[PDB]
Amino acid sequence: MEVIELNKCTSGQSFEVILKPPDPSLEEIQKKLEAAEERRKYQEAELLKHLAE
Amino acid sequence: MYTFVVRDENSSVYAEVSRLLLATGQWKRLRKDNPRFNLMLGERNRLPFGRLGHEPGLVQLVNYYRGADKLCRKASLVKLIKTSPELSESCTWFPESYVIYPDEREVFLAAYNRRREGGNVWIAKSGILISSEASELLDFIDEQVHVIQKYLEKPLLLEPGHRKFDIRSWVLVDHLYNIYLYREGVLRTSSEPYCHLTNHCIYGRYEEGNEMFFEEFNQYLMDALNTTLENSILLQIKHIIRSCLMCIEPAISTKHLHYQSFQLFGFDFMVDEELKVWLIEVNGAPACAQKLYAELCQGIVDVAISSVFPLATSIFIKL
Amino acid sequence: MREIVHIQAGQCGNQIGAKFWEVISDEHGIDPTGSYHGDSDLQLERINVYYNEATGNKYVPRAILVDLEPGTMDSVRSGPFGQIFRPDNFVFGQSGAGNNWAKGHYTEGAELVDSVLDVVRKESESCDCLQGFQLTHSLGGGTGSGMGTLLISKIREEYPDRIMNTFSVMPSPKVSDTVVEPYNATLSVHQLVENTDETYCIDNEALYDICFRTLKLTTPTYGDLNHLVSATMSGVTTCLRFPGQLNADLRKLAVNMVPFPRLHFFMPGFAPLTSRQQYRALTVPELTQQMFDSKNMMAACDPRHGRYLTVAAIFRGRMSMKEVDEQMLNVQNKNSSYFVEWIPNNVKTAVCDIPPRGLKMSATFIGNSTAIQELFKRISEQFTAMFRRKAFLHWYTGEGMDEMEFTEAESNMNDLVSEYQQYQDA
Amino acid sequence: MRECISIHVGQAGVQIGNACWELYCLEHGIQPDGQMPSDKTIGGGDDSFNTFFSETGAGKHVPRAVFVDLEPTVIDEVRTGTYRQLFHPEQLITGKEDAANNYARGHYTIGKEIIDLVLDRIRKLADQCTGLQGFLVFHSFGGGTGSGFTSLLMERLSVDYGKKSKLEFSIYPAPQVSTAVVEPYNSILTTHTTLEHSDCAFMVDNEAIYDICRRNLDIERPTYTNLNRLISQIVSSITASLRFDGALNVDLTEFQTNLVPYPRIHFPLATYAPVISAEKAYHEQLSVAEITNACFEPANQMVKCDPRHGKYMACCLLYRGDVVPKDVNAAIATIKTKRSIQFVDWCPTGFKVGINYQPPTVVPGGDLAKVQRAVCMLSNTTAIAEAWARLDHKFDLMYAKRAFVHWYVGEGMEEGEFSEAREDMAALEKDYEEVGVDGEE
Ligand SMILES: CC(=O)O[C@@]12CO[C@@H]1C[C@H](O)[C@@]1(C)C(=O)[C@H](O)C3=C(C)[C@@H](OC(=O)[C@H](O)[C@@H](NC(=O)CBr)c4ccccc4)C[C@@](O)([C@@H](OC(=O)c4ccccc4)[C@H]21)C3(C)C
Ligand SMILES: Nc1nc2c(ncn2[C@@H]2O[C@H](COP(=O)(O)OP(=O)(O)OP(=O)(O)O)[C@@H](O)[C@H]2O)c(=O)[nH]1
Ligand SMILES: Nc1nc2c(ncn2[C@@H]2O[C@H](COP(=O)(O)OP(=O)(O)O)[C@@H](O)[C@H]2O)c(=O)[nH]1
Ligand SMILES: [Ca+2]
Ligand SMILES: [Mg+2]
Ligand SMILES: [Mg+2]
Ligand SMILES: [Mg+2]
Repeated sequence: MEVIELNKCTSGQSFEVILKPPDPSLEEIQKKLEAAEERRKYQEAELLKHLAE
Repeated sequence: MYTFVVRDENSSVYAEVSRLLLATGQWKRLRKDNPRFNLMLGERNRLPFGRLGHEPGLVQLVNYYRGADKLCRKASLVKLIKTSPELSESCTWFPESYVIYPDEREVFLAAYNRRREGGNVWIAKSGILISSEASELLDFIDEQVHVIQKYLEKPLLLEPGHRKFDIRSWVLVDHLYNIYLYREGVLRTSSEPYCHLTNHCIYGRYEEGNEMFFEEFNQYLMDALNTTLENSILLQIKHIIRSCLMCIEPAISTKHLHYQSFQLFGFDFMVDEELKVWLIEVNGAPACAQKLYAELCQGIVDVAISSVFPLATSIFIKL
Repeated sequence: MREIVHIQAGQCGNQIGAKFWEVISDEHGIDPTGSYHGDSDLQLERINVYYNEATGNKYVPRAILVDLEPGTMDSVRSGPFGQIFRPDNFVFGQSGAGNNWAKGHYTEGAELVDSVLDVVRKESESCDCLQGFQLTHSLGGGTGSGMGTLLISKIREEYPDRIMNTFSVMPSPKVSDTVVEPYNATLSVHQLVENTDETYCIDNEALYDICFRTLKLTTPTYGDLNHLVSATMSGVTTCLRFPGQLNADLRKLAVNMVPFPRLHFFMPGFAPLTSRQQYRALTVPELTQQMFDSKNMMAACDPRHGRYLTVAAIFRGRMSMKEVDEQMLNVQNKNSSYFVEWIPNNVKTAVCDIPPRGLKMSATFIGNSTAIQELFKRISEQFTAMFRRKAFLHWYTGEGMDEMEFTEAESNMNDLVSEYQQYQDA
Repeated sequence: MRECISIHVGQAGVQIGNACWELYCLEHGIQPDGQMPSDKTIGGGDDSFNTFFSETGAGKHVPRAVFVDLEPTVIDEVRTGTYRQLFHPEQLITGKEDAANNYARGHYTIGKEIIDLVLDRIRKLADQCTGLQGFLVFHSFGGGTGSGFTSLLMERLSVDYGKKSKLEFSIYPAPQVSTAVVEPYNSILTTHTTLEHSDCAFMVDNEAIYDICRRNLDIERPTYTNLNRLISQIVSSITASLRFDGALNVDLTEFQTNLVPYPRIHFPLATYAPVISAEKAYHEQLSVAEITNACFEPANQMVKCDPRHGKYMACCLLYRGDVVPKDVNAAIATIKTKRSIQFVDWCPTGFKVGINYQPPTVVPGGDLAKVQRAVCMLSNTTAIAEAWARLDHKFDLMYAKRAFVHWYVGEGMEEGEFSEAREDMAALEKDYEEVGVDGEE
């Protein structure tokens, strides 16, 4: 057991004890959001088409 | 009413425990995947311990100790004894053993040669081969991890018959980690003159089914050797059971855990001609003798199950 | 501010709707003149869900009253709370619907439906954020059944992204006005399958049996049946009218109760129900046991003949919340056979501190059970008994309907029954 | 000095953020009106508490915080609460209708319409930073806003602040206080979308906080207020190193360096002790050894699981109060001989210890007793994968029947995202298993 990296200050201290060694771009996100919005508009159009019948 | 599920249809012990619970009128069996249970009689392999104790308003109990496999697998039992200071490599009741992978291959040869230079018969298991020299033992294993163990060349031989045997002890550990030894053991005796393997799978000459129980065996030790089963053997058996289970208790105990565990173990012992007891293996999912099924399974319900889920002379020895 | 627009259509819909508004006006401290006179701020915290605030701190129900004859709505306006409704929200004709779905849906109702939608549009335009609609109606008559489902179809067309909820009274031969009720109910059920998100199935057979066998009323009236409904309608909307965490709005309720879009027909229940002993204090174990008993549920279906997909339970009054959890998890773990294992934790529990006017404690049950198929089976059997001989069809063909539309309605409900049987075995 | 911005999303995130900033003000001596009589540099400064607080010329200390919710009732309580004067309206963003416990509604339908406004308000706080180091994101797994909108915001934050670190405080769903049946869906959906955008996430299982409140605080039916005051204590223990003078975990990147060797396995287990009821007149004050021993009791963990059957990759000890390094080492030596503490072979078997002398602050009138010393242990153990296993099992049960799926597809999401999210969780469970894992007889 050993204590290393002992740093002390007025509000406390810290140290280490060793016991044994051994992204999508903006356009890509915009496409996904608009693709889901298109699918919502398509389902709503089918609904209104169904209600018109 | 209490609820339980069955996840191992092949367990003769808990197939009897389940029908005992279904005979008290206070236990109902659910479908095997219904999570709203009080008691799980779980599967032998890959039991989902991580999904236990997360049902609000349910005290959940399981019939297996997570992590007890370290004691019930041959390779890990050797590693546990040689690395745990509670047992030490100087352990006197466990035969000299080595874990080798097809590694302690070099340490095994140094010990083997040092006594062949000065009898050294060993055994291989994990599919059993008993050879007299080391070159033949290593070739059979390369045909999974195995262990080479010193073979007991001088066993205690029953008379008449000049026959080998082994002792099976059943041990129940409840949720409070009380260690209960069933007062009834069985001797799986060989029917051939010394015949080297005494497993019940491998007849009926001197006793029915090659099974001698403690009453007859104790009577034999008094007539032939002028001693008792309690003094000559059972003190060592109780000592070995306590040593093994207390060693792994901090690793497997469920005292402050969100679910509780109990488990039935099968301890296999051997006795040499000097009446010294040796530990062979520990069994995590053991079967029982046909006569002792009713008494032991009822003891499991009384000690391990009803202690947590109460209903509306003990057969165990508390260690 | 998530406002709900209430609509009551036809004789049954308006008489039940009237009692509902009387009941929740008392709970929120609203007198028959629209003035608040309560003593708790919990009564006003979510009062905008059902009431508009007019000049002078008066509260006007966001309710629209619809009928094809004036009779029932005249009696409502002359009723106890009749003056609380906005007079413009009375939309009625004069010809009536003659217990005829075709008249309500295709001829007489079509002439009036645009006037109702004008009032609906006016109430919606004054909503900070309208969340949906609730319709009170019967399925056995002509106006509530035929025109009510016509209203739903046209409301969905104009507000496709809003929740549609109904309290639908199912007909029964034991409590029957005309023999064509199975025809009208079969035609309406298909509309509800397509165009509602939540439908509380209220069986007049169950209401009668509860009044007779439990409440010990020898000769129940329609007023006795409507008394049970208003108490149930108050219970199932407690989560919408008072502060709470669970099922707080119509869309969250639908997300928790409807695993499959077409299977959105709920069995309601109320506890306690006792004869007149009535002063005896009720305990939490007693509320829970009655709430889950079949004799307390109003769809006339045995839940032990099916399995629960989702369950909502609301407890009202001052009681031990710990004791509420215990008994709820007690009946749930003791009868886990009747809950589907493939929807974990499908029983949600809510507690409201404010009890009903006359009780210290009460409980309301909302179950989406596959046993509701027994209700649609009964209606299908009664429909087929007449349709196989084309009996009484001339009332409908005389309004322009064809026999094919009846055949399709028969098939749609048999399909609905089969869909429930699919998940009852799963 | 490098500033940190806190983001609170949904009811759970907002109500927890409210409890933290109340505790922060008590710890730093900041009054509800924003005044701080100990800050002698009026109108500016680069002190350690300035990482979480900006300053106005009038001397008001303003949290570097954004509150966002899709319905206004929860954030309205912040507008009228005790610390209402602390925030200006730009920090509080509300919609009119919520995500209805539907990930797809929070992520796609409503999220697309409010994400630009949220980023604009966040940019306003970022522009007031001389050296922004990243964000702390508070949200639930089960809510439609906390799951759906957070995973969208985390994607855009990686685009607009690619160099900045992101830490999460996430509320794991527990049926005892859960408000929705589809919370396993939303949890898996948001973990999949957020996994590559979060550098370190602290999960808190409501079931664990609930049971700690019942056992240790003697509260028969804990409320969100009870749970949030306990959560705010653990959160304060984790963020104290950024807000006070010290040398351990002094910036957000050190959290990843000290706790997360593998980028995907970034879910440290938190354990806190002691939790002591304020109703009892006298409590025996636990020692350094006793509170350090309690860090290895499953009953004190933020997620109930068994670290004995996993492997450690890292372990930090954060003490507050009367603690000297001599007693910590003596406690570690005693514990290591009696506990099952096994590390992976490629990591050192050791502990990084941080001590802050100021004892933990308790809210006046709260349920927590004032103690002389406390400790929070942050350990990266593979045992926390038990929480993923429970969650993925509930997912599998409902998804096999496609229960409730239509609600998500109806909002523009595809069924393939469900299985795509599930396969990622299957891979995540496999990564934990690779790192931490060694009849009728
Ligand atoms: C509902 C309810 O309690 O029903 C029973 C029946 O089983 C319950 C149990 C009771 O204890 C028992 C028996 C009462 O003895 C009680 O003295 C009493 C209450 C509390 C009265 O109900 C109230 O005042 C409530 O606050 C109430 N509002 C009204 O009902 C309007 Br009047 C309400 C309920 C739920 C939600 C919101 C508001 C009703 C009742 O007539 C009596 O029911 C009926 O005879 C009845 C007949 C036919 C159909 C339905 C009920 C009653 C009277 C007698 C006045
Ligand atoms: N610990 C804690 N958990 C909370 C709190 N509020 C909600 N939760 C949990 O969060 C989950 C519900 O998600 P919410 O945050 O309330 O929902 P939301 O993020 O607002 O999303 P929507 O309401 O659907 O728009 C449930 O599991 C709750 O138990 C809280 O104040 N404290
Ligand atoms: N529960 C209840 N059912 C009613 C009431 N009035 C009529 N019904 C039922 O509703 C059906 C008749 O529909 P009704 O509302 O009178 O026709 P409508 O006015 O044209 O919509 C029959 O099944 C009746 O049993 C009532 O006040 N209460
Ligand atoms: Ca300053
Ligand atoms: Mg009528
Ligand atoms: Mg919300
Ligand atoms: Mg064996």
